[PDB]
Amino acid sequence: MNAAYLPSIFVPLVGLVFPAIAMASAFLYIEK
Amino acid sequence: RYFDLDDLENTLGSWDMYGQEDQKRYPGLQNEFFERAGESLTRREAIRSVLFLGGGGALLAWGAKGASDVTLPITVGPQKGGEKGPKG
Amino acid sequence: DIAGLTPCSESKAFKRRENKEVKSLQKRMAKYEEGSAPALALQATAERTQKRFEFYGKSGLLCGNDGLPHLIADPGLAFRYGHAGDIMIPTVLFIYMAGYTGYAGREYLLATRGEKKPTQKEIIIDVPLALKCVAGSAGWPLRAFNDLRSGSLLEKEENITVS
Amino acid sequence: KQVIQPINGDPFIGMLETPVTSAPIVAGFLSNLPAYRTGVSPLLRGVEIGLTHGFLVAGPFIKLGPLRDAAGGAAETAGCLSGALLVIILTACLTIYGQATFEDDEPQIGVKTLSGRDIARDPLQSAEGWNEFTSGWLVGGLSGVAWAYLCTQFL
Amino acid sequence: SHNVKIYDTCIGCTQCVRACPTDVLEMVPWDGCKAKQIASAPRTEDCVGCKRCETACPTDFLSVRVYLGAETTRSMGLAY
Amino acid sequence: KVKVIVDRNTTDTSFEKWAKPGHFSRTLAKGPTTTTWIWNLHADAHDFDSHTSDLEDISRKVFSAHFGQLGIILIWLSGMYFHGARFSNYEAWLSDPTHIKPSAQVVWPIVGQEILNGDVGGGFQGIQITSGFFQLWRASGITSELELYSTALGGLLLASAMFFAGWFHYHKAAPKLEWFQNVESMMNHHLAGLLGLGSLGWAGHQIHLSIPINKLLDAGVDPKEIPLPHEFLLNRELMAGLYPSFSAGLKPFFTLNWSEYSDFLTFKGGLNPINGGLWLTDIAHHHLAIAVLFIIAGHMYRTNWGIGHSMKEILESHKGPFTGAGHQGLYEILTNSWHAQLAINLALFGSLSIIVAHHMYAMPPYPYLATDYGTQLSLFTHHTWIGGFCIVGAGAHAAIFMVRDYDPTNNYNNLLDRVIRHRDAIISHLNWVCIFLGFHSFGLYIHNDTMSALGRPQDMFSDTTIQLQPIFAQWIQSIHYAAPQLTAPTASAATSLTWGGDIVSVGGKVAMMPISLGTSDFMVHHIHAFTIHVTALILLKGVLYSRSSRLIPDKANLGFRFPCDGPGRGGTCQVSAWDHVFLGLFWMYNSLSIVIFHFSWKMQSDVWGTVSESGVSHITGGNFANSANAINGWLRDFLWAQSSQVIQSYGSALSAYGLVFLGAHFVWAFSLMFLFSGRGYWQELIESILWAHNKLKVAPAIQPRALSITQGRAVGVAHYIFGGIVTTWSFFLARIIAVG
Amino acid sequence: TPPQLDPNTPSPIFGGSTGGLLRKAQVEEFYVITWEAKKEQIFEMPTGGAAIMRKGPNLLKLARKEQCLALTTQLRTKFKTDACFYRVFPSGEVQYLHPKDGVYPEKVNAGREGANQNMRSIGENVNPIKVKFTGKIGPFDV
Ligand code: CLA
Ligand code: CLA
Ligand code: CLA
Ligand code: CLA
Ligand code: CLA
Ligand SMILES: CC1=C(C/C=C(\C)CCC[C@H](C)CCC[C@H](C)CCCC(C)C)C(=O)c2ccccc2C1=O
Ligand SMILES: CCCCCCCS[C@@H]1O[C@H](CO)[C@@H](O)[C@H](O)[C@H]1O
Ligand code: SF4
Ligand code: SF4
Repeated sequence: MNAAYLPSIFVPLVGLVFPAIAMASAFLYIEK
Repeated sequence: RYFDLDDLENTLGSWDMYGQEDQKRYPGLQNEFFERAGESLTRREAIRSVLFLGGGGALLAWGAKGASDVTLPITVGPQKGGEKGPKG
Repeated sequence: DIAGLTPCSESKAFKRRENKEVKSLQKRMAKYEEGSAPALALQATAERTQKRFEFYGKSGLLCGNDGLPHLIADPGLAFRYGHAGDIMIPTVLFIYMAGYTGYAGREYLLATRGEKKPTQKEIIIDVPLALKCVAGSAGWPLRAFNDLRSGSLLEKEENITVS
Repeated sequence: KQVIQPINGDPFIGMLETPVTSAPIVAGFLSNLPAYRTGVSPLLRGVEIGLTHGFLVAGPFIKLGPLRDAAGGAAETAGCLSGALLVIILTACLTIYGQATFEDDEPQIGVKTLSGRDIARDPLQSAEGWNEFTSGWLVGGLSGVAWAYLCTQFL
Repeated sequence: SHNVKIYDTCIGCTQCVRACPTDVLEMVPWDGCKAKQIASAPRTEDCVGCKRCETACPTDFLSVRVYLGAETTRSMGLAY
Repeated sequence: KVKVIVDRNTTDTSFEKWAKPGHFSRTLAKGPTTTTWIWNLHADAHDFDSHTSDLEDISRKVFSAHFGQLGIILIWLSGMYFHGARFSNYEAWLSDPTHIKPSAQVVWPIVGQEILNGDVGGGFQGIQITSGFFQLWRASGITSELELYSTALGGLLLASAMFFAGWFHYHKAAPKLEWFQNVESMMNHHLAGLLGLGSLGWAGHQIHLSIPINKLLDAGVDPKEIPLPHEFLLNRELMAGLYPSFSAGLKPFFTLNWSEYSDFLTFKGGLNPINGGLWLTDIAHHHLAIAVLFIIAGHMYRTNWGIGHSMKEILESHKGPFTGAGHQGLYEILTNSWHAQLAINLALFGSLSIIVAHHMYAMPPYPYLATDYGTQLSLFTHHTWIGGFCIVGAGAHAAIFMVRDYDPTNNYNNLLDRVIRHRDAIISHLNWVCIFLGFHSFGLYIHNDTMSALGRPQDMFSDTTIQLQPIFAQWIQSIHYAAPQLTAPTASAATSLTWGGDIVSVGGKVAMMPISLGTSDFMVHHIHAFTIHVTALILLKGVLYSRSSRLIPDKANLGFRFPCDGPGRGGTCQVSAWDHVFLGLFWMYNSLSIVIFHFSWKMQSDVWGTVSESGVSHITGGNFANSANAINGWLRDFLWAQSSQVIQSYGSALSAYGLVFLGAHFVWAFSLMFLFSGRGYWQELIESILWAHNKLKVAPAIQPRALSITQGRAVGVAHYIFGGIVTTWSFFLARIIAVG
Repeated sequence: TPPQLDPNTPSPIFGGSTGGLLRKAQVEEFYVITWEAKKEQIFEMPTGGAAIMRKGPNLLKLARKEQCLALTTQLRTKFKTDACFYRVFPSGEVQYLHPKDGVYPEKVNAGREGANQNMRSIGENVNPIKVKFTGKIGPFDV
């Protein structure tokens, strides 16, 4: 598969980081 | 009878309970070192985002990099023999 | 024969099915000496059960592979091929059983309708008036046609609707 | 006598004073904490408050973590690193609560003391007072976990 | 704020106005009625939505029909 | 002051008013306008606060109707003895109890249902019995069938005396209010008269009948040679042979040395390792010791003679600083209102049943309850549920008092008052305790569930893994097995064997062995605690907010039982104090149901099964503390595993459990129709069907109306609980009647 | 004639309870009741608990207009006294709520000009097409 190191890079980014940012930014937009 | 309608501040019982008056009870020996260590990050969106963008990157970094992984399908993982079903 | 079935009398699994029950039953009644009614009660059921087998085999029901008697709906099948007693006859029985109580419920509501207050007449039945209806209900097929053609069966267009 | 009364006069206010509300001890204690004082900078609270919550949070991780077996003391740093995350996560939460409730323009909404006296409102209300606290929390929050590690490999 | 509107059919029984826990409906005199009286709703502000009105109308189909709108601090009835 | 004071010929006994349904309440007397009048009749029939006003009219109806319940219970007891007389195998059981299984009910042959008669024993065919009459009737010294007919008749005779008492005390001679207002007399009598004398009377039955008889049985004689009962009290020399101290007569009782009776009055403790029951010598020494103590305790209330307390003084003399006026109001509440005095009764008298379920379990006081496991199980599950409902009774009627019988003018700065006032604190804290246990009690299984499925057993809380052990409970069992040394110096041994004692066998079965409390035992009790709190939240909230809540200030004027107030305020749906009992019944149901599954499969794991000599192999082979930590093994090892007894039975004796098992699913799933749906959809649909009947001119004169809101909620709970309990009923019996 | 101000009328004797004002009152409006008394006796308090009303004109502070008329229906139908109440909010100005006309709405007066009325029977309303994409709250407005 030759790419093998990718999942360790993405899954945390897409399972945590993005849900961390999209949790913050989507919040700050609820009240303005 | 209570009233004093000229003040609606005392009619609401809104009084802060445990807030004290006393000014700083903290020593100047340790004061002047911290007081200038907090404002290095003072700002709304350019710092909080440093915590998201730059801070959360150790999940990325040490999730991939350091070989401290325990039973992780990432790294150590499968090393034993693979299971085969009954049919194939 | 029909639909890849066989009459239960010439079936086989059906004959297992009959003679496997008595075995399990009799091996059970060997635990009771004849001076016990349980020796009699079990005996009487084994003889009771064999009666129905000689009945189901005789009457000509159709047992499929399992040996359990099936039925057949279509009139053109039941009738022509000789066994209509499964539904085709009792489907007539039921309707006369059901419509009888059906139409006996309509007259009572008519007879009790015009009064001062029909409501209390629905809670507390006067059984004589209900008996005169239970009697009168018989032959409802001929009495339904007549309320049908005379125009007294329906209430026509003074019914209430919404919009 | 009767020990229990409504709060300070008016009975029609929601709470009513009890021994854990208005007492000699509880009035003083909860007031001594680096929380309710009106006389100290908000930066100095976060470096106090957050400084503590780093140390005590390390314990669960550095004791009952996923990996509780290491010959290099890695069971301890594995808890320190993760306990340092709830330091980094809660900073996002803290700062978020500032851009929501407090408007830079709107003044302090805090109320005035316990008795007759109106004293200057809580220096921490608005974002300025709040943000100084948040970075303060981050300053101390790092220390607590740090000294927790130093206290793990020493002392 | 909820909407409440009233119709020709009123008998003026006042039985609505007795119901409102926020005292919205208030009886305005009128002519064509048998008792020459008609309700009316000066405050759509404080209609909470109880529809204790619509239960009280002796009229076959109601003289008042509450149409729930959006809901404010008052129309949610918040003590918080 | 305390007199009889009755009226005369108050009402008129005639059928005049039977033919006039709804005659009681002014609203119903007008006959049905709609179909609801049929429903609104039944719910209002036994509500005596809607009928009338004064306590004379209410109480008479209440008192005269208790005779009704007692007249029904006795027709019930009579029937149970009669079916012990004719249709039971009892004699055959009585001779060889270690084998024959108990049976009474016999099935008529028709409709091919006689297969329900199981081959059991004593040359007999009938249904199994889990009730436990046989193992009572042995302990009462009842041998022949003639004693049973004499109870059946005598029971059915005295039953007829009650309904006459019921008739006589309502129509003919009805007491006045003042008579029902005497508590201190009533409490002197009940406590001394019922319980005090009723214990002696029974302590006099055991001494002259059960103690002698049950010695001749386990000695190896059988009912054929047993002297008739009246032989025992009419012959000393016969009695003295059994116990020599009867030769002493009544002198030792009068000469005031009771150590003389140590033969037939003992203090022992522990189970008799022949019958398995408690040693029947001290049970007489039990009731006797209690009876003497009750009659004492019945004299503390004065009536005529100025000796003994009053009530009003006892309560009004307790005033603390914290509580203000203490109890000054409680007396005139509890003597002026029934629902108040009912909530207090159902509270204790409910939970007393649950307490019984532990004791009769933990130390069986009957011969041969051990060798029949279905009876010990069926009587642990029975009394819990019956104690479970009667608790929710307290939740419901306390709420009825608030809404209706409660007036402020009597209690001001009271203990009742000061509770309503801070209520937001009570409910809030309880509401936190539940959420606390929610994650800790329950969530720890989810950890155990997950850590399993991730292949890391090193983590899941267990015995090998992280130790969570019931320190205290374990530590308690230490004292009581060290008790018959110093803290209990005069004893044979410890009270029961669940403590640190040793195993006991009969008929190759385990009577009771000790029970060890492991981690899985720890985790469960906190789930018991979790449910018991949550179900207190719901009932307490129903009482405190019954009157008025913060969001609905008038709530009292809407009655005890009402649907929502508005759709407004985001909707008020289901805010009433009848509706907090609606909700409490699903948590009661849930709470108790798991109390059982804890019991049933702890008891099979760590106690029951045949004595194998070597290995003492249990029913499940002793898998609990390992088996069930996570919710993982509750499906596999319990429901799945245990339910393979009920499913494979068709054509067997217990097959009627296989039908009921499913039949209890259908009724349960059927409940969801009434809980999830709502009225206005069902009232719209009926509007269509009327068009059909109209078109055929069949329209009824009592207009069909869909069930009312709270009606549909009740029939929703009725089935959800009904269908759900009947499963475990069918699941237990089919299980153990096969296995045990 | 109808409106009045807020003189000094004491408050009824009560010992405190968790029912009452909250942090609305700080930022948000809250109500005030004034009635009178003849004898002193006890009255249900709608926020919970019982309270002793004084021998004369009284003043309370509740949290809702809803709670407020609960207490008027109380004293009007039970002790048979009139009551009238206010809307007080922190900006300092008070409004006179309740019989603004000077008469309870249950009884007819003159001078009231009623709003929110429709001169059509209900069946005579518009069907939702005829207000489409133009928009109104509903068919009842048009
Ligand atoms: C994609 C989703 C995702 C990912 C990648 C992880 C990843 C992880 N989880 Mg986690 N978890 C998740 C979802 C996820 N989780 C969810 C949804 C739940 C709730 C159902 C949990 C509940 C949970 C529990 C209860 C626990 C974990 C633990 C862990 C760690 C595994 C054990 C280990 O080796 O730690 C060893 C870790 C290290 C040696 C160092 C990690 C520290 C990194 C490198 C620094 C991160 C920097 C950054 C500031 C983090 C904040 C992010 C944010 C600011 C953007 C690993 C970091 C365990 C844990 O955290 O213990 C340590 C643990 O106990 N998880
Ligand atoms: C005896 C009076 C009577 C009569 C003539 C009818 C006639 C009818 N009903 Mg009906 N119905 C009745 C009583 C009656 N119903 C009662 C008492 C109930 C429930 C309380 C219903 C509930 C009901 C429903 C829910 C539906 C009908 C429907 C129908 C129509 C189709 C027939 C059918 O399949 O029903 C099937 C019948 C049932 C499912 C239940 C009937 C149960 C029995 C018959 C009621 C007892 C009768 C009564 C005791 C007789 C007393 C006699 C004595 C006083 C002399 C038909 C017009 C269906 C319809 O409109 O389709 C067109 C339909 O959906 N009915
Ligand atoms: C609550 C207690 C209870 C229960 C659950 C049962 C249950 C049963 N008994 Mg039983 N029994 C009881 C008490 C009870 N009994 C008592 C107290 C006695 C002593 C008198 C008996 C004596 C007895 C005998 C002698 C027999 C049973 C039998 C039976 C079984 C079948 C009964 C049957 O089909 O009815 C049959 C139903 C009828 C004959 C008529 C039913 C409808 C009538 C008309 C109702 C009467 C009107 C009214 C409502 C009731 C009386 C009021 C009056 C003023 C009019 C069944 C298991 C039989 C059995 O098990 O056979 C193996 C059997 O032979 N029982
Ligand atoms: C020694 C005196 C004595 C005794 C034994 C009892 C016994 C009883 N009372 Mg009672 N009572 C008494 C004095 C006594 N009372 C006095 C002085 C008052 C006046 C304040 C009351 C007022 C009172 C009320 C208001 C109520 C009772 C109730 C009861 C019953 C309890 C419920 C139960 O489960 O019974 C269990 C039942 C049994 C164990 C069966 C035994 C029953 C037999 C018939 C013994 C009854 C003896 C009793 C004293 C009547 C004898 C006199 C009479 C025959 C002329 C029970 C039968 C309750 C009840 O059931 O109401 C009917 C109830 O509501 N009592
Ligand atoms: C299985 C179904 C189910 C569940 C889980 C609950 C859960 C709950 N009910 Mg309940 N309820 C149910 C069915 C259920 N109910 C039904 C059918 C009825 C009808 C009668 C009711 C009626 C009812 C009433 C009347 C009351 C409750 C109450 C409660 C709460 C008690 C506090 C608690 O345990 O929180 C703790 C939470 C849990 C035990 C859930 C476990 C989940 C795990 C441990 C946490 C997950 C970790 C993490 C967040 C994962 C998410 C991450 C992801 C987003 C990435 C709780 C939320 C009571 C309440 O709120 O007061 C306290 C209350 O008064 N319920
Ligand atoms: C199913 C359902 C209905 C419909 C169910 C109804 C209308 C029950 C009516 C059926 C009754 C039981 C039929 C009664 C038949 C008569 C007793 C006549 C019988 C005479 C002999 C045959 C015995 C509601 O009305 C409803 C209302 C509110 C919330 C939920 C629901 C709900 O879930
Ligand atoms: C005898 C068993 C059947 C029960 C019904 C028989 C009586 S029939 C009964 O006769 C009464 C005479 O006044 C009428 O009032 C009543 O309406 C009628 O139903
Ligand atoms: S609205 Fe209904 S109730 Fe109110 S007045 Fe007009 S008619 Fe009478
Ligand atoms: S719904 Fe709106 S209008 Fe109808 S009563 Fe409740 S508040 Fe007054």
